[PDB]
Amino acid sequence: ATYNVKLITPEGEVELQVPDDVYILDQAEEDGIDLPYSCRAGSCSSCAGKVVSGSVDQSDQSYLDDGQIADGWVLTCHAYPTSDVVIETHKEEELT
Amino acid sequence: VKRSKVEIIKEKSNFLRYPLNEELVSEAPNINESAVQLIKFHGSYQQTDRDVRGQKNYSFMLRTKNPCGKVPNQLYLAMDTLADEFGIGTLRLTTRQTFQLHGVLKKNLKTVLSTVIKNMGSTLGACGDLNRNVLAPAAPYVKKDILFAQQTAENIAALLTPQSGAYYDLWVDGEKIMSAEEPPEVTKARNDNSHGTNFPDSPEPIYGTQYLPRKFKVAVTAAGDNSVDILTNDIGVVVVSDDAGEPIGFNIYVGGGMGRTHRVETTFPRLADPLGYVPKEDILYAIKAIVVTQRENGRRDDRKYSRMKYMIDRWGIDRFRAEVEKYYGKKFESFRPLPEWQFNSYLGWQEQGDGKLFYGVHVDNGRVGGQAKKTLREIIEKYNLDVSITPNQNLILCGIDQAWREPITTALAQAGLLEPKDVDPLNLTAMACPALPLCPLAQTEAERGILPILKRIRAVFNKVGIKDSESVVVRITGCPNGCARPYMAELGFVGDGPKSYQIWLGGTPNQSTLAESFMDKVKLDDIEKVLEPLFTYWNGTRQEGESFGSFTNRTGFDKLKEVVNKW
Amino acid sequence: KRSKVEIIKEKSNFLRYPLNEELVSAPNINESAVQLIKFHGSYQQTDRDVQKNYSFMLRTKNPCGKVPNQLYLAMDTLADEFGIGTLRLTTRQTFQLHGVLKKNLKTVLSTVIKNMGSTLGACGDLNRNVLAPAAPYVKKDILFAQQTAENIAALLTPQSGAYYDLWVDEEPPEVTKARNDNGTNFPDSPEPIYGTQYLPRKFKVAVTAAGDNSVDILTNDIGVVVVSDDAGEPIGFNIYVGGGMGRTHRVETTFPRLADPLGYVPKEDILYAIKAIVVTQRENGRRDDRKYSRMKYMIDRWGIDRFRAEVEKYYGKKFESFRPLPEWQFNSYLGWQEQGDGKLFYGVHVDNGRVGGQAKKTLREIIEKYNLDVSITPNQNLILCGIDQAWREPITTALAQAGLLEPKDVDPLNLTAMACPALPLCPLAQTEAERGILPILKRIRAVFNKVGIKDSESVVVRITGCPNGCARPYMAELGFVGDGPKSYQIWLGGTPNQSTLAESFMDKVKLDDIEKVLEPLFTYWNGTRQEGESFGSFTNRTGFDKLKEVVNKW
Ligand code: SRM
Ligand code: SRM
Ligand code: SF4
Ligand code: SF4
Ligand code: FES
Ligand SMILES: [Cl-]
Ligand SMILES: [Cl-]
Ligand SMILES: [Mg+2]
Ligand SMILES: [Mg+2]
Repeated sequence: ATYNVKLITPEGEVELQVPDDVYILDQAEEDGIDLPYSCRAGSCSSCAGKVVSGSVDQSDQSYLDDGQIADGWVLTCHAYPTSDVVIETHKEEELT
Repeated sequence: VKRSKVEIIKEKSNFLRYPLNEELVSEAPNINESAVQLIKFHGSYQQTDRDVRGQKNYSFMLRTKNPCGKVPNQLYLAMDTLADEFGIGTLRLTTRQTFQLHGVLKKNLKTVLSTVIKNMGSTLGACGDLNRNVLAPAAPYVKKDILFAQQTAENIAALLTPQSGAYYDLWVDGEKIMSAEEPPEVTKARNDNSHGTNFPDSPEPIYGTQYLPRKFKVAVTAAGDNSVDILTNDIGVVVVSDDAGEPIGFNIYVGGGMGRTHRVETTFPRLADPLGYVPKEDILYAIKAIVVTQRENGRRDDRKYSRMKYMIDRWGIDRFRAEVEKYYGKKFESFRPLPEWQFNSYLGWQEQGDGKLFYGVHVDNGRVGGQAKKTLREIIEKYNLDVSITPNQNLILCGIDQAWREPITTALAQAGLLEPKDVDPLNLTAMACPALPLCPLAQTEAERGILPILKRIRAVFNKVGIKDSESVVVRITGCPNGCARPYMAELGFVGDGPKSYQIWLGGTPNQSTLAESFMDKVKLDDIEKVLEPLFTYWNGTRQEGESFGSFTNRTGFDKLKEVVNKW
Repeated sequence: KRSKVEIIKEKSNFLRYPLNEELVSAPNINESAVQLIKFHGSYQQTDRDVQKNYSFMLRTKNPCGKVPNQLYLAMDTLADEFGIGTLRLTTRQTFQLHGVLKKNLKTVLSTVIKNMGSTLGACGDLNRNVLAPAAPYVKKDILFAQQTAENIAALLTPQSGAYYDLWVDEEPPEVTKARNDNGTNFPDSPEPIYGTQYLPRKFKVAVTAAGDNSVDILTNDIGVVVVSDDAGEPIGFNIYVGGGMGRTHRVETTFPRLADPLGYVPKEDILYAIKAIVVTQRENGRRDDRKYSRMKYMIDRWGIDRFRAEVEKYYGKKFESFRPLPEWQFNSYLGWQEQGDGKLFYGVHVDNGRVGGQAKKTLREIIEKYNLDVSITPNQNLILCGIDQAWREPITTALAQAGLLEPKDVDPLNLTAMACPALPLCPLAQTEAERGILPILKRIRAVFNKVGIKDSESVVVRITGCPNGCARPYMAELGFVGDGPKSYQIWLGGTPNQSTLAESFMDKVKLDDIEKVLEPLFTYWNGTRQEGESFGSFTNRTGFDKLKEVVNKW
């Protein structure tokens, strides 16, 4: 399954076909979109995003607790899409 | 089109001053992104402590520049005091023969760096898009090709030192120095535009306003001595000598690097290629020519592909050599035959060759703290020793009078420091990077997890029936950047998840061979499931004295995976 | 310094061990066996759509593309019995049969061998299928090209009986004689020319008659061209050496290359000259890094003159000067044609050579009911040979009913297009080729219609899934060469003739963005081409610099 992943970035809205077994950041990269990251293994907040709609599987992450997950936060480096999903990126500083 | 954010930052900075200068003195505990990128060039890194879950706690790591790993007595004393006074109580010896000092608060940063500069030290260029610390043989041998390797490394460091004066302007308000005059041959080589290398009118004759596309790493050694892990560097320089031991020239390798990134197969570790030979008088000209070739041609669009290794992978060694030869102004000669590489730890009690001794202090992970630290400083201060850091994160106590051997040996043993004979051989050749809690790139533990792993390796050896004098090179990193050069290990663990490693095999005791990735996402808890069959099969079928590394390359991953899956 | 494959060949006892044991163990075989089984014409594959499901592809040897009736029938049945229900015609006039389970492999190969066929040397570090004009013309130079190709195939067939030992438990005397003469030989070995180590890599030869470039000659290690004589009587051969398509992304020391004119030899000399060329590659030519092993690199390094002098040592005399040849024309041999002896032949257009589901059934029914021999073309098509004039109508009727169309009813884009199999079974593929080409051709047709280009106009389109170049994309007017999961490098500058090397125009063009490149390119072609000028000739005359300006301005 490949899903439509909408990324709302400060430079503009970009649309990508991310397969279900590919991390969101890893496809962005393949398509030459510049997204933030550092650890790339789900244990920090550099790549943090907010799910506007649709859903992701991010069980591989370990930084965000559940209140934050319920609040729609997502770590783009360690998230596979599970539907067409719309994600605001570059949202780290909305925390730390 | 196509230039990275870091390029624009360098461009706007007026040779690495702005806006670092104003950010340094703002009230906040951190500094802005531009300043974060710039402060690297002055040898400091803003970090945050990832053990503290709820909130960014900022601090600054500081890294020194110590060509050959040489550390003057005055500097050791100052760094030792700074670590306790303004840091977290430790000094960290590195795989490039440097110190790092973690945990400095922004408000104390200028005090710390100034103290370094006033105490025969520097942090200039310890990070940034420039020449990193230049490696040389750490041992204070009086042997000619060793001394000449060391001098050459120093000259190269000086050649490739930033000239803008920005450093002194920020940290020391511009003063001083005192320091040695730089050797005139270095100045001459640096100046010298007879082949179009330079920006004649610039405060940076070699680096220009943009500096390099990325960090750049050089290692110098004498034929046979691979303590420096030469094949890993942008440039490897090897002193060649005649039959009598008199240096005549240098062989040169180009285009190594460890750095890669998981699931980006266009990134990879690479071994440097033999480039050719130059007469000794030519060295700085050849080196500058190599650096200028990277300066002009390395990728500045995407930093992942900026290292010289990619340019050489893409161009091939022959086209690269011809390009370097434009800036060198003449032809490289053919690369001369070299003896086989040998690793040397330089540990234990040894002779300099002039009547004085040296003692190589084994330090796990280069982490010098609590007591070991106190005792080392007492020895170094009492006997006024210069010291030297090794590329295996160890410390050499240099210039020891023979009369002092016993009291030093007593003081070290009392502090719980050990002679090589009392260390597990796995520890002696093991390395790990700092990783967590202060590395922002770490995906798991390295330094904080390696010692328990080594003991579990020892327990696998014992179970299998392998003798306790046997060993394998183990190197662990918390991510695939490869700071402990894991891709050269006989057994490399490379973090790929919060509690998992990618296992790499095929390095050799010599570091003459590139490992390959054997398995991904091996959970910390499962390590024995892989290692036991591997080492059983090594014990069962190795040839006499055959290393685990050579055994791996002879037997092949296909047969090793079969053995691991059957288990 | 020698590659892992050299050591494998060395330890194998002329390609038997450990293949022999592995064959009879698990659904797969070990790395050594994987390398060795190639020399016997089979490849272990896994299905990348799926989680390692192993199977074996097999590839035949058919000099000139000629296929006896008995073999066609056996292959057709084997495909359904033990394969995936398809036969794959290839760009070297060969069959491939995909999806065979290891436990059936010996049954399949044994059946091929017992049915006037062979897979020996279809892969491996040795002489690959020898190309020749596929059409069963009775014309002298065509027949002689065909005979010569067969002779060369036989000459360069492995002589160790390893093949027959594993799987099953005529030859013109000129060939045996040429093979046995001392350059060149290892007099005391089971392999007089190949030795224990075989070649440094695969080796590819194409033979043709002057003017006919169906075989894409310039692409081969050796290209052989029959020269005649005003009456049409063959007198000798022009030879080219050192072509190849294979390269790797971001490794600029790898590249495609056009074979150089080497010289001319009298007809009686041909097998000696060829063996001399092969031996030169055998002896020189890199065994350290496979990648720089093909003969093209040796010739690039040495230059053609030093290479010629070397070959002349093993030939025992001087090549004569390369004789002038006529221009080069591509010939598809499709449609209804005369053999020249009273009988007809019919060239069946097959998209990508993929013969399956009904087209397959109907082809077999025709071939079986009229007892036809057939021939495979280098454009992945099938020729029905030796047809009686009386059979033309029922054959035409049967083919049309099956959905197999005459050239006039096929989009001209399809008629010259090729794609490699790529995904799901190729382990090197980076993207689709065969499974993505047909929608691409339709999109190209829609760009042509939008721009106002007539539907009889066309361009050679060749697509591969990776840069190895199995559909010879680097000779295309329009080549797409996979460089990412959903992206292609676009190559331009090949000609309808295949006389010209394309160059890389753009990298990483996403599948979705193809029109963004093609529309301005073809608008400018329509707007400024000379009368009847092909897209290829137009590309070379106008130059990349102007074409990029036009693409960017759009
Ligand atoms: C301390 C030291 C490791 C050690 O245990 O001794 C080190 C530690 C870090 N390295 Fe390194 N690297 C150290 C030598 C290496 C080496 C080894 C060598 O140079 O022989 C390598 C592999 C060789 C190479 O450069 O490829 C290495 C490859 C990297 C990379 C990947 C480099 C690349 O070009 O891809 C990064 C990230 C980056 O800069 O992109 C990096 C970045 C880092 C950072 C600064 C993380 C960051 O960018 O913020 C490290 C801080 C950890 C901490 O909290 O202290 N470090 N780093 C290193 C000793 C260095 C010195 O200059 O004094
Ligand atoms: C076997 C493999 C992949 C592998 O190594 O396992 C492959 C390897 C390769 C490889 C990879 C390798 O073997 O190193 C290469 C690159 C070789 C090199 O020297 O760089 C390659 C260049 C070609 C080329 C370019 C000419 C040349 O060799 O440069 C040609 C064309 C030619 O010979 O005119 C070619 C002719 C086929 N090649 Fe090819 N080729 C494959 C298919 C084909 C066929 C079936 C393609 C087709 O659409 O018709 C080919 C038709 C030929 C035959 O029966 O012999 C293919 C299997 C795909 C599959 O799933 O079946 N391959 N194939
Ligand atoms: S290897 Fe990775 S985790 Fe370890 S110090 Fe370097 S960057 Fe950090
Ligand atoms: S060109 Fe590449 S993808 Fe296509 S069949 Fe050949 S190897 Fe596979
Ligand atoms: S970059 Fe650290 S969690 Fe994604
Ligand atoms: Cl570093
Ligand atoms: Cl092939
Ligand atoms: Mg150590
Ligand atoms: Mg076709």
